[PDB]
Amino acid sequence: MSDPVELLKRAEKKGVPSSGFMKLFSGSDSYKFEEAADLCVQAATIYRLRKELNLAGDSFLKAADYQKKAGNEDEAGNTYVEAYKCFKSGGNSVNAVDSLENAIQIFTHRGQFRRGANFKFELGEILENDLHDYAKAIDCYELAGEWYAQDQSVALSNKCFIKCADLKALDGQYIEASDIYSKLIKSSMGSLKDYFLKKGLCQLAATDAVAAARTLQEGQSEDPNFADSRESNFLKSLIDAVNEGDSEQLSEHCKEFDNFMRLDKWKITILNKIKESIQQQED
Amino acid sequence: MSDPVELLKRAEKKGVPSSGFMKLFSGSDSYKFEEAADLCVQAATIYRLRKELNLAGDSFLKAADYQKKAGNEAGNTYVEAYKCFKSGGNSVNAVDSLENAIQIFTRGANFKFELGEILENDLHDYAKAIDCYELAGEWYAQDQSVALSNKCFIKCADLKALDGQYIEASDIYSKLIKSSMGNRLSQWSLKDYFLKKGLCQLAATDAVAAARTLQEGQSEDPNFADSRESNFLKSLIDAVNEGDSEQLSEHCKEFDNFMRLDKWKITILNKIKESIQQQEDD
Amino acid sequence: DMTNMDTRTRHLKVSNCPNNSYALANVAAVSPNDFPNNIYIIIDNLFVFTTRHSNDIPPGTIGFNGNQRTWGGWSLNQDVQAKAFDLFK
Amino acid sequence: SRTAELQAEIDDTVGIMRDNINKVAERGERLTSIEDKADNLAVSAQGFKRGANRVRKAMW
Repeated sequence: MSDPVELLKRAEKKGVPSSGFMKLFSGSDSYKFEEAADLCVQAATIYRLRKELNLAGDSFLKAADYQKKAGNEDEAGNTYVEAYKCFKSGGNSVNAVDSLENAIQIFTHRGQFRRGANFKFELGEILENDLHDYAKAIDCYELAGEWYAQDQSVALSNKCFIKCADLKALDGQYIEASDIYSKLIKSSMGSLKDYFLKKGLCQLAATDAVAAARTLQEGQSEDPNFADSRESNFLKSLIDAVNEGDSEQLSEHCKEFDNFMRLDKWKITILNKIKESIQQQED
Repeated sequence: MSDPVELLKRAEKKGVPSSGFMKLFSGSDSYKFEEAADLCVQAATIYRLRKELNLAGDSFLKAADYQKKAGNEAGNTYVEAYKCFKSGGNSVNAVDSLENAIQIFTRGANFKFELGEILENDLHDYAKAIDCYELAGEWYAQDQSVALSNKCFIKCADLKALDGQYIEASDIYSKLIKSSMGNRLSQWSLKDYFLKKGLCQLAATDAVAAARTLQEGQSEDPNFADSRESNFLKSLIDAVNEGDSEQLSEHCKEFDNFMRLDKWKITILNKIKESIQQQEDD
Repeated sequence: DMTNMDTRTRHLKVSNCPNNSYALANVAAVSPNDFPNNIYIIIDNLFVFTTRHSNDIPPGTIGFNGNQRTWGGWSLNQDVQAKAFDLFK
Repeated sequence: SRTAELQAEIDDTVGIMRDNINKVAERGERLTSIEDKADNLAVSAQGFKRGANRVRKAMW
C-alpha cells in the first residue's frame, strides 16, 4: 500500500495554483486540484484502514478543500461528510462539528436544505451530547425543524422542535419552549397528550398559572384523548397547587404522578424550578 | 450575493426571442431561454433565502415559463412555485402552479390531490376540490394503487354528500365498498362505508336503498353485521320509516355516547331531520 | 402628610420582593422617582399599601411578596395600576 | 382467558411493529442513499446533454 504521507505530500505539491508567467501556458487549475483531492482521498482511505481516524478526517478535509477550489462543490460536501464521519468515530467532536458546518453550507447553497437539515440535526446532537453547547444545539434544532417544515416533513420538524423546546425549557427560556410546544400541538392535531402537559409545565415555570390553566382547558376541549388522560389531571393538580401556593401539595402530586408514570429529567428540572419559585415567593 | 432584481432583469433581457434578420444568424433560442431560466432560478433561490416566498414563487414561475419555451423542468419549477406559494400563504398562485405542473406531468394525481386539498381548505372551492379528488382517484385506479384511489374517493364522496349530491356520494361509497371487499386491512373502513352510504341514501329520502345497503352489508361482511354501525343504520332506517324525528335524535345521541359523531354525519342527519320536518310541512 | 401628592396613575410590573426584610415590613418598596415616602397608595382601586423608598427597585416597577400576590391572584411580571390613595376622604 | 389471549395478541403485534420499525430505519437510510445518487444522476445527465450539444455544434 502507498504511503499516505507521500500521497499527501504529492497532493500538496500538485495543489499549488499556477502563478505568474506559468499561468499563461498552464491550463485550468481545476485538474490539479482534482488530482490532489484524489491523492488525499487515497491517503485518507489508507489511514482509515489503519484506524487512524483523525488523520483520515484531516485528509478528507484537505481533499474537500481542494474539491472546493476545483469547483466540485457536491464532491466537497460528500468529503466533508466523510471528514465529520471519521472525526465522530475518532472522538474528535470539534473537527466533526467543523466538517458538518462546511457540508451544511455546501448543501444549503445547492438547494439541498434536506441534507442541510439532517446534518444540522446531527450537529445539534453533537453539540448537546459531546460539547454541551446547548445554545448552538437549540439553534441547530430550530433551523433543522424550520427547513424540514419548508419540505412539508411534519414529523422530523416535530422531532427537531421537540429537541429545541426541551433544550430551551432546560435553558431558562420557558416562554419560547411553550410557543414551540404550541406549534407542535398545532402540527400534531388530528405526543399531544405530553405536549399539552409540557407546555403547561413551561408556562408554570414562568409563573404564568393563568396560561397553564388556559392550555389545560384548550387541551381538554380540543383533544378528547387529553381530557381523560392522567397528564391532564396532573397538570390541573399542579395548577391548583401553584394557585394555593402549597409546595408540599405539589410534591405529593409529583410523587403520585411518578408512581404510575415515571417522570423524566426534563420534568424534574421544570418542577424543581417551580418549587424554587415557590420558595422565592416565600421570600 | 447577487441582486435578485438584477438577475431577473438579465433573464428578461436574455428571454427575448430572436426576431427578423437576426433570426437568420442566431442559433436556437432554446439556449437563451435556458440561461434566463437559470438566472431566474438563482434570483428566486436568493428570495427564498430571504423568506420572500411570494417573489421566489413568481421567479420560479418565470423560470418555468422560460423552460417551457426551451422545450424542457418547467413542471418541477412549477412544483417549487407551488411549494413556496403555499408556504407564503398565496393559495391562488399555488393552485395555478399546481395546475401547470399537473398538465405538464399528464404525479398529476398527487398534485391534483394536493390541489383539491388546497381548494377545500384554503379557498373553499368545494366543487373544484370534488373534481380534483375524483380525477386523482381515477388516475390512481388506473395505476392499480387501490389505497390512494380509495382515499381520494373518500374525500370526493365526503365533499359530494356535504354538497347536496347524496346519490353520487353513495355511488362512490359503493365503489369504495367493492374495492375494499376482501382486504383485511380496510375492514373498519368498510364498516363505516356501509353506514355512510346508507346515511347518504337516507339524506336523499331513499329509505329502501338504505335498507338494501344495510342488508347487503350484513350478508356480505360478517364484521359489519355485528357492528354498532349496522344497528345504528337499522335504527335510523326504522325511525325514518315511522317518521319519528325524536326517535332518530335519541338514536343519534345513543350512537354518540359510545362512538363520537363527526361533522359529516352531523350534517347528513341534520338534513335528514329537516327532511322529516319538510314531510311534516307536507 | 398626605395633603399634596401626585395622584397620576402608573402601570407597574409585579416582581419578586427584593429580600425577606422588605416582605416582612409589608410595605410597597418604590423608587424615590416613583412616589413620595411614607404615603398610602392604592392599586387596582382595591389593594392599599404604604410606600417606602428603595434604591434597589428601578422606577416604574412595584415589588410584592407572595402573600400580596396570593391575595390579588397575581403572577410574576404582571402589570398592575397604581394611584395615590386617601382613606380619609 | 379472553383477556390473556388479548394480551398475547397485543404482544405479538408489538413484536411485529418493532421489527417493521427496524426495517423502516433501513428504508430511511436507503432513501437518503438513493436521493444522493439521484442528485448525482441529474447533474451527470445535464452535463451529458450539454456535452452532446457542444459536440453537435462542433460537427456542424
